[PDB]
Amino acid sequence: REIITLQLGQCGNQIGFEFWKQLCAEHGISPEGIVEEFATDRKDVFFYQADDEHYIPRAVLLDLEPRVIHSILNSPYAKLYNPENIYLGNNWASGFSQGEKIHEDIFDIIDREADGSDSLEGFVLCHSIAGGTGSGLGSYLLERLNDRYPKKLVQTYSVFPNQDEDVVVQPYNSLLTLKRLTQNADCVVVLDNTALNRIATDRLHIQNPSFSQINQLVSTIMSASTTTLRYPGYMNNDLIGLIASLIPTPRLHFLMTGYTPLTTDKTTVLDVMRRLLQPKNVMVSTNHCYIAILNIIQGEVDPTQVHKSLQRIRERKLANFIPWGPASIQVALSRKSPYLPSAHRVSGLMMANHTSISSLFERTCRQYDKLRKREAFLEQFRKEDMFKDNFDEMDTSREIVQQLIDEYHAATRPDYISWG
Amino acid sequence: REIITLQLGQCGNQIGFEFWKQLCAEHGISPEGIVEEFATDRKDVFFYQADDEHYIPRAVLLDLEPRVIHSILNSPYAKLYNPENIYLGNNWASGFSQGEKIHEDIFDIIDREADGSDSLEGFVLCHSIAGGTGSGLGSYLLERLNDRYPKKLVQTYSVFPNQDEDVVVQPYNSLLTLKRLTQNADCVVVLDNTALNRIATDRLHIQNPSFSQINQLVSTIMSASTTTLRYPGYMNNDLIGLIASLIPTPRLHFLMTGYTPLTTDKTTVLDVMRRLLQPKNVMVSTNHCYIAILNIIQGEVDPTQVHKSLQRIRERKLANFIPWGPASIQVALSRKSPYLPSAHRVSGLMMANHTSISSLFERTCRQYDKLRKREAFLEQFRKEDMFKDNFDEMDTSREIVQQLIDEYHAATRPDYISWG
Amino acid sequence: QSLSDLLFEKLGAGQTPGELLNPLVLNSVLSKALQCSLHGDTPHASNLSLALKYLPEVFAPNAPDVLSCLELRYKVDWPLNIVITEGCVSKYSGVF
Amino acid sequence: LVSGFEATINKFDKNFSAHLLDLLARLSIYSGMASVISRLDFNGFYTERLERL
Ligand SMILES: Nc1nc2c(ncn2[C@@H]2O[C@H](COP(=O)(O)OP(=O)(O)O)[C@@H](O)[C@H]2O)c(=O)[nH]1
Ligand SMILES: Nc1nc2c(ncn2[C@@H]2O[C@H](COP(=O)(O)OP(=O)(O)O)[C@@H](O)[C@H]2O)c(=O)[nH]1
Repeated sequence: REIITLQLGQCGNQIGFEFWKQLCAEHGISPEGIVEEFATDRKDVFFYQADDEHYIPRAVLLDLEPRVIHSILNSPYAKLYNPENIYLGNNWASGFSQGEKIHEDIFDIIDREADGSDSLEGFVLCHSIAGGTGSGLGSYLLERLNDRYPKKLVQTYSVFPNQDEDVVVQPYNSLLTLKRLTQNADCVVVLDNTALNRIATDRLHIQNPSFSQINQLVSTIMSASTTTLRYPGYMNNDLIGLIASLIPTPRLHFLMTGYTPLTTDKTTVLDVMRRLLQPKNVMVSTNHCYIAILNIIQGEVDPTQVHKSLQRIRERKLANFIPWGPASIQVALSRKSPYLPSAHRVSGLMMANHTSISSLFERTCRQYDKLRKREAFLEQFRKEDMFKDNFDEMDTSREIVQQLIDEYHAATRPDYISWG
Repeated sequence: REIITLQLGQCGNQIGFEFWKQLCAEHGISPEGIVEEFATDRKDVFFYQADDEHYIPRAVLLDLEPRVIHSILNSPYAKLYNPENIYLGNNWASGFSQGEKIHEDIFDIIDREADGSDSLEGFVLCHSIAGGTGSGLGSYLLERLNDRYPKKLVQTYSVFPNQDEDVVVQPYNSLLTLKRLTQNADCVVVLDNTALNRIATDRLHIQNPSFSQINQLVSTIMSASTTTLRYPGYMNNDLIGLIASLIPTPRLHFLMTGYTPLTTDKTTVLDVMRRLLQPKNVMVSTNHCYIAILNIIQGEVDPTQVHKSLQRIRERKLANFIPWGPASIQVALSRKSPYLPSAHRVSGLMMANHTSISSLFERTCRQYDKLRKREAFLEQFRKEDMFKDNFDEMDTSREIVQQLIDEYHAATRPDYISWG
Repeated sequence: QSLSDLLFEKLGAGQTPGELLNPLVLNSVLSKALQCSLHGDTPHASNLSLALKYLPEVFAPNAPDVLSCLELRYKVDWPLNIVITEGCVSKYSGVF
Repeated sequence: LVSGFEATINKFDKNFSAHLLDLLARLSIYSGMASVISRLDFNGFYTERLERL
């Protein structure tokens, strides 16, 4: 079934704008939305088919008090995305309240696309955590979607924000988002601003314009995570089959990301596989262990190398994991596209369930716990107090995320057979 | 037999003026009605033949309190339509009374053409519902025609008016027109001002001059609805032969429209069919379902593709009839004309009996019911009161249209075998 | 996934006494599967047939079709009839 | 019209249906060629009345 992407918030709208542009050039598409003449791939899932080959992405763009939003509209690709479905604070509470009054028109825009498609399998959100308007509005829309569309499976390309710690309420906003995400997301793929900023400092000298350049890094991961779905394959063609292996227990649905070519701008599989297990290529910042690992390689890979390669990574043990889940690394292979350059034709990515990401969740919980005692930034803005007089959703969120922090470490232990 | 079109009222006279002009260029005719030197079609039905190839269509132009009709006369096409048959309020009652005094001279103008033709099969009215002068005069002339030609059949290109709701008596005028139209019209083809205005906003930026541009949209549908008759074919070479499939029960004789390329300014048959069933291509604004669907395609269509196209549509189920009968999508095919542009080499239209149109009838019945209680606009004009002191034709109309509203929903039910 | 999918709903759902072996349903699903594959509609898609060999008395508990004899049959042209031997395509069926 | 017309119609309706189901059944036995039966009930009206044997 076709996938509908609910890109929301200024930050989320920036990475959806680029992700669709990335699949414009990668696929046989043009800024008008029509196919290029020069142009064997499965464009049905991601791109709606118009009568005159105007393959329009099924993007849902949500904006709130737009000013810099108009920049997406003044672009050569404005015609490419024309489902004609765009509808008009820095606080999590401020975003949640604004979403509630406009919920029905934004929800009808969801319906239109659902009716238009032959079918709808999942809602992929370009979510921004502690995103000012992006968070709060995104949590609320996350709660409505599961109730209305229980059958579908949701994913979140959460850009978890770590900038070395401006938002003084950033921990409070993030704390609330996770309680909803844990509760109302079937899957989440985690990314980190600092981890990518550190990569940007590593591969390039770019430091001050970190957000503009890092957009390309988030994009390469995003296009890559779905390339097996976008291009024809003998296995995991459906999104669901892919999702099951990466998330073995429902609560632990957060996925770590890595790219074998930190710089993609021959190499045998035995090599490309080993790079994913080096921490310099990872993009995320008591014993600790992965729960299950998966990898997808691109290009005309030599296959015999993989049997040697898979048995080879095994002797290397570069990846240390002994979870409750069996955790064999899974090997996938896909075709690099026939439009984009063949430089570094072989290039890989890995998506894995790792207990280390628990540490990133605890750090915002640490900032929040410190901030909660001080009550330095309760906002006490009338919106914040009137929306939350008890201020007990933050405590409800704190116990739910602490259960998550606890569950992760329970995964490390030998007995996750018992309740976690 | 030749078809005589009784275009009446300023709005109706505007769409007949254009429809005849549209078949002027489409057929081999100049603005003086002369056979074009540059020029395989059956012109006998729509165009009378003069000895010097003067193709004067059998148009009957009725002008009441003329203003627009003065402009039709100052046109290059004034010579093209010269049967020399044009004869001299905003209330339905005001129009009906004016028609009654001049009924015999307008009726002799009908006779002249009937005598002149080898034969006469149907009277096609460019009717305007709640058209001020156009309604009331049109209802009365609708009643006289059936009595005089009991064997003959009457069609109505009703431009049902929906402008988001100026006429304060618009619901009252429309209410009366339908009662006459339900019992005294063999067929009716429904169009909607708002539905077309929404299409105008969609395909173009035109908003303020909605009436002038929408005339072209009503015309393309009108020329197209007759192209199977105007050009010879294996099947559907008689009006009546075509009318039977579209109207299965006499009461439900209202037909919905659609055009696969609203932007007509290659495509396989499988594509042009699927595009049409989508609701953006439709031009009309409890379970609900079609009673029987039909489609006609004019372009470079492969013959064997169409029988495969029907199978593909059956699988897509984009629309399901689910009626009491064997109603099936019916594929029909015609020749696009030479001389005029062949853009959208393949381009289609659909005429269908749909229970959704009941909703549009109920909305004017809703405005009227609300208006009837208030009695805000009883007119009480002496014409209105003297013509209708009891004001019980409106109630007679209300029960007849309510029977129609009821019959439609009965069609949706599993038992229309029982009385509806 | 599709040819197997429609059949599975029916096989598990019921029609277990070879009511899923109606030549009509078998052909209907096959054409449906071929059309909906999206890899393509080709002169190559011709010679594709959905068929059965051993006849099931009834489908068993768990609807295993553990050896369900549904044989995909492929016709071969005269010259390549020599290149592709009947025994050879007999083997091809096994993986299916 | 209420009774005498209905009396003529019911016998013809049964006879036409009998001459119609026997025909579609005797056409269903044969193996484009089957596009005949698929098109005749494109909605699924009288999708199946009597399963033969
Ligand atoms: N990855 C990425 N993150 C961004 C970018 N711009 C802003 N952000 C993140 O967006 C978050 C704040 O959201 P904000 O821009 O305030 O949303 P707003 O309230 O709509 O302005 C911060 O956590 C930033 O890390 C960008 O270009 N790339
Ligand atoms: N489709 C279409 N409808 C029109 C146009 N002009 C007027 N109408 C319709 O005509 C109706 C009113 O008729 P009117 O023009 O008042 O007739 P008059 O009494 O002769 O002026 C309204 O319901 C309009 O929707 C036109 O150019 N196109």
